[PDB]
Amino acid sequence: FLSLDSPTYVLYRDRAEWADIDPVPQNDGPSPVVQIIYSEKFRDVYDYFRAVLQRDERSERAFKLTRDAIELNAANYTVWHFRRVLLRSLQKDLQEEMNYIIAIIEEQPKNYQVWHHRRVLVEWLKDPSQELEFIADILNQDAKNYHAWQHRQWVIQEFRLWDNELQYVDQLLKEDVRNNSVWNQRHFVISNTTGYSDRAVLEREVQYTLEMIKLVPHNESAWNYLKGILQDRGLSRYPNLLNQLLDLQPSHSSPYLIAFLVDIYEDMLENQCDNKEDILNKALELCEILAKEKDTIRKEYWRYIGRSLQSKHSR
Amino acid sequence: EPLYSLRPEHARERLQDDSVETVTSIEQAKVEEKIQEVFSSYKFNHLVPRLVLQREKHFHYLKRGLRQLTDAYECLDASRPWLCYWILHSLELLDEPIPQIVATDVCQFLELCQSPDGGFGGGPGQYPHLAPTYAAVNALCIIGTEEAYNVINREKLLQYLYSLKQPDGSFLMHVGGEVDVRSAYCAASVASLTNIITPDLFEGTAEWIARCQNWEGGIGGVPGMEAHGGYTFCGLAALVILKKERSLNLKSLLQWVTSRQMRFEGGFQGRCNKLVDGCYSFWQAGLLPLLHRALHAQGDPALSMSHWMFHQQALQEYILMCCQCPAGGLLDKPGKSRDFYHTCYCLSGLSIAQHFGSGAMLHDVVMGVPENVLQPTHPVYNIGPDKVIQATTHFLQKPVPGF
Ligand SMILES: COc1ccc(S(=O)(=O)N2Cc3cc(C#N)ccc3N(Cc3cncn3C)C[C@H]2Cc2ccccc2)cc1
Ligand SMILES: CC(C)=CCC/C(C)=C/CC/C(C)=C/COP(=O)(O)OP(=O)(O)O
Ligand SMILES: [Zn+2]
Repeated sequence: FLSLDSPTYVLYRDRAEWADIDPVPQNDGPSPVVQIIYSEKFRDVYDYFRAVLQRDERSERAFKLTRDAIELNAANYTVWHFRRVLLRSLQKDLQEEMNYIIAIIEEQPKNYQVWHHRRVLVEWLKDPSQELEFIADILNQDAKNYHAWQHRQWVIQEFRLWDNELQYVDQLLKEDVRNNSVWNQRHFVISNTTGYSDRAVLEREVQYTLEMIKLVPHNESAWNYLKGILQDRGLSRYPNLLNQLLDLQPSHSSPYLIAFLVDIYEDMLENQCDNKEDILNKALELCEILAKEKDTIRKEYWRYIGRSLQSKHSR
Repeated sequence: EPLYSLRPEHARERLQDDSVETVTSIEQAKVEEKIQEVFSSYKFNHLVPRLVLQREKHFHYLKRGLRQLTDAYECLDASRPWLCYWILHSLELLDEPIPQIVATDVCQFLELCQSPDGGFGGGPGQYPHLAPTYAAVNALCIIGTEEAYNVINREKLLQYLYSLKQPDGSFLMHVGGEVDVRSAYCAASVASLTNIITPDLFEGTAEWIARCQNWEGGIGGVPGMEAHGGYTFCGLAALVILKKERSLNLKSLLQWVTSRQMRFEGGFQGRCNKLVDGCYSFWQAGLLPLLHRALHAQGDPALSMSHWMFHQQALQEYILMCCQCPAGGLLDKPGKSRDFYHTCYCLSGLSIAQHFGSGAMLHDVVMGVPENVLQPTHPVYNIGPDKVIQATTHFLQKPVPGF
């Protein structure tokens, strides 16, 4: 009811409602360290929060006080804990609480507690119906919010809400094809619905990545995706792949291409392929083009890649 | 000659946006544009670059913070033992000793943060949580005086830790919280330093951690999540501690981290296609001293005996040029505000980048003036390798207390 931002806001110590209760100052000790110089407002709420906590006062006033205490430090998991104790004791309408948390996440979407609190409510209500639209709204303002992806994954799994998600992916990939959270989600769906070790989809997938990597050749996300959906079968079980990259070395070159070309030769070599001693060259080479010219930030990586090979593919 | 970032070849490592502008590309260009301004300022001002770690300024910053923080830090009011940790580690890194005085006041403070039922909360009378438990234990070890060790209730701590262990290997962050890779690491870190590990305590835990390794190479916060910087550290460091380094695809991981260093800026990003940030100087780059001990303990004879598998020099250049506040303290990236978090992790990452160790072989790479060298840091606990010795040695003088 009385907002922390209100010009009318009044300190709890000045409130009639609160006279019977004595604030509990923080027990910081005789000679404090990392003592925070709280605003009088912060100090006041938390002095009273401590009072309602130590007394374990299950009241409508303790409930409202959690709201302010949260607004002032939403990372305070002791307050959130007490708030949920209060939602349950006071038998608070959980949709109204769900409305509240919508609003708070909207204001502090990077806070972990706030998402945690929303999961709990969703689980209490056993109702996912507002989530995807809600999460979509947070993603519309920061499309790589980790917690928002983590809550989406959780929702989708726990209540099996897969059916329109790859559609969400595509939407978002087309907004920003560089968003690694959306590539990651693409992979989350597919591997949780149809699959990759399928033969027919591994192939609309492998397909589509190459078509993005043509549009944006220096998009690391696609390359990691393409690499992602093949590396565990073996990149060398797809021989057309090699030739098809070796098309774009003149026109669409990148360190990612060369970097990828190298992963193939390792796989190729690891299986006895044709030209073991020969292939070992095209790669060892490529490691030095990378370490010395096109990808020097990784010289220590590449010098080691050119050489773990020697270690194992020598003689 | 002599700074990597200032070389004319370096103009090339700028972002090619393919002609295809997205949010991701626009925001990286903004950052690169700022970073280029920093790199270029020496040329434009016509001075010789000289990279200097503003030790004394950082030291006054941390000295004062260790006692008093502005209401800027109201948002960290449930993270007070983290503040103790960050500040006391940065000071140990800067080789600034802790007065027996302050040691004892950290001690009594953390006692106050200690829960009756075990663990530490984020400040006095706050319920316990694993994150501030970790911080507390580390800060106690940094101090390393018997008084500091005696604060920790190992029986209770072992009880608390069981209260958080789940069926499938994972650990809750706190009672009626949820699981996350961070919590297995906090559990594994504190369990070992204090010796309260039991055979069944981490039973399940490595395989839960390997479930978090995704198709990208890195580890995400829970199964199915995108790979992310500090969560990857937590998983590997958790495994290293348990000795299950086994369970990951270390090559896929090695390869994910290494791709995280930004070719232009020199620092690390936490996630693919996101921005550089100095704190990943520790979380991302601190993976290599772990991947070293691991790829070594699995016989990899192609491993370097002089250098870690990241560009040590460019990382130092990023940190030293782009992440220092003149008034002391360090930052995420230029234009951001100092904080004790970024001070701790930029410095811890600076140390890593400076010190290669490997069984026998110790080799340093110190950009700038020789005075820039920090004290070494243990890449598992991120405290001094000495404070670790002196801690575990002690807590083996005690038997694993069960419940
Ligand atoms: C910048 O306003 C904020 C933002 C968030 C937080 S936080 O969520 O409570 N916390 C600790 C943290 C502490 C400080 C300090 N002093 C600064 C940042 C920061 N972040 C956020 C951050 C750091 N690098 C970039 N980003 C965006 C990490 C976070 C989580 C964390 C806790 C413990 C160990 C590792 C990580 C606090 C203040
Ligand atoms: C022991 C313990 C509890 C360790 C925690 C380690 C951890 C989670 C580190 C990363 C912190 C960080 C910079 C988060 C930012 O997420 P973001 O999505 O805003 O940042 P991004 O853009 O870099 O990915
Ligand atoms: Zn940071």
